[PDB]
Amino acid sequence: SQAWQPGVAMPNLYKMQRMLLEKCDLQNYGDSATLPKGIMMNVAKYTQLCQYLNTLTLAVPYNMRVIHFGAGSDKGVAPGTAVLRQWLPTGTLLVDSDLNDFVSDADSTLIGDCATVHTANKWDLIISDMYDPKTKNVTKENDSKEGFFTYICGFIQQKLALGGSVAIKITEHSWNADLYKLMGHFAWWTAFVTNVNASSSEAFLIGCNYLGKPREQIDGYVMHANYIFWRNTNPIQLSSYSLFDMSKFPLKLRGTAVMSLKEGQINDMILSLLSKGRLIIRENNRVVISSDVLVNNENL
Amino acid sequence: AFAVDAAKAYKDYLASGGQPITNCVKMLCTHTGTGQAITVTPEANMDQESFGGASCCLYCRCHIDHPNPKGFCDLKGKYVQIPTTCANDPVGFTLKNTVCTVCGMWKGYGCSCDQ
Ligand SMILES: C[S@@+](CC[C@H](N)C(=O)[O-])C[C@H]1O[C@@H](n2cnc3c(N)ncnc32)[C@H](O)[C@@H]1O
Ligand SMILES: Cn1c(=O)c2ncn([C@@H]3CN(C(=O)CCN)C[C@H]3O)c2n(C)c1=O
Ligand SMILES: [Cl-]
Ligand code: NA
Ligand code: NA
Ligand SMILES: [Zn+2]
Ligand SMILES: [Zn+2]
Repeated sequence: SQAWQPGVAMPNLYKMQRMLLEKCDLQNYGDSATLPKGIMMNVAKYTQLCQYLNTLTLAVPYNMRVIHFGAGSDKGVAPGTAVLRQWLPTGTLLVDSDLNDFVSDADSTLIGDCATVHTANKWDLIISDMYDPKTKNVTKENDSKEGFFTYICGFIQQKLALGGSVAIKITEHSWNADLYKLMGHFAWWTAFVTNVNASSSEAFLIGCNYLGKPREQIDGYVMHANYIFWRNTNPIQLSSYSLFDMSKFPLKLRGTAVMSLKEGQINDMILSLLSKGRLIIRENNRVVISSDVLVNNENL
Repeated sequence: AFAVDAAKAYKDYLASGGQPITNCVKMLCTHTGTGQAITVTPEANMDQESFGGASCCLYCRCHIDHPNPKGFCDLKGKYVQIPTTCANDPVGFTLKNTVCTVCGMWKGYGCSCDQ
């Protein structure tokens, strides 16, 4: 029955194992889903991701702030940003970013390495599709990766509002142990595989409702091995079925409450509310962003 | 007095038989929407496709300034409904056609204010 879902989430029992990392071997490797006429893979992928996020307890405040890293494509456009903007309530502030230039429907776009990106304010939802194809090297050992994953872990800890949520793209080889460890700082987490891309080891690591502190201690090396074990032993049938039913697609504007609050003020009743998707904790000032520019004169 | 004319250049390129701009971002939607031309969310009806606006704007896609004196874009950040019969060239379509300021449909592809 999973073929009518948008995708498949890691079952809890696989999260509780203590497996060793193996090579990922997917039964349907190389197969592809049949997409609706004229629909791009990345539109379908992000649609299913949002369809799955609709089933979680996302905080959706008035004046929501969403940032999207890795948003450009080799086409020079931003398919994923367009799906996010369709999903999110009208008026949602949406910022996107990528290493290379691209045209986008986001409210503001920053071009450059993600490490050059700085923002004054906190965010309610962080999406990343950052990915480097050169990390995929089947002839070398598969160790935790740094690069943009180091930036993402810092960005989450420093700039994600309590109660906010993340979805970060990983693969067999594109992954980071501290990011998994940080999943334990959310009230709930999973690894979600879109049905259109089920033939790939790609998944979105989703953290639902950020708590600012560990709820549970996760060894990220072990958990990635658990993830690959699950994938290795649970074939997922490619399916695009969920793309044909968009009647319930929009994220419900829950009008979730926003409060400023200080570390001493986060009691268990507050943490209760954060965990249920009922509260966002951050300033509600103006949203200001920037990207660092390195200055050089090459003349001589 | 010199000013590049991209709109005219694309029209002439198309006339000469050039391939229309591709990788316009087509959205999944119900196709039971209002049918208006340019909207904050996909509104295609049964006879339209909905596209992300920026990807269908000649000026956005060519990295050139917009005609508006303030540089503002009509399409960026919105969704543009394109008749399915014309969706092989969304950029051509939005350039050549104009939106009724009263009903919001495309003049000639939904606007009945003139009847
Ligand atoms: C899987 S593709 C993204 C496709 C895009 N999300 C879409 O909607 O079609 C991965 C992207 O991540 C970007 N990327 C990789 N490393 C990065 C880094 N260190 N900083 C910023 N962007 C990076 C690449 O430029 C590339 O466009
Ligand atoms: C990221 N990724 C995968 O996920 C994947 N899954 C299966 N396979 C292939 C099938 N294989 C066999 O049949 C081995 C017989 N000795 C092993 C692989 O060549 C994959 N490959 C190549 C890959 O790069
Ligand atoms: Cl663990
Ligand atoms: Na959220
Ligand atoms: Na990989
Ligand atoms: Zn434009
Ligand atoms: Zn009219």
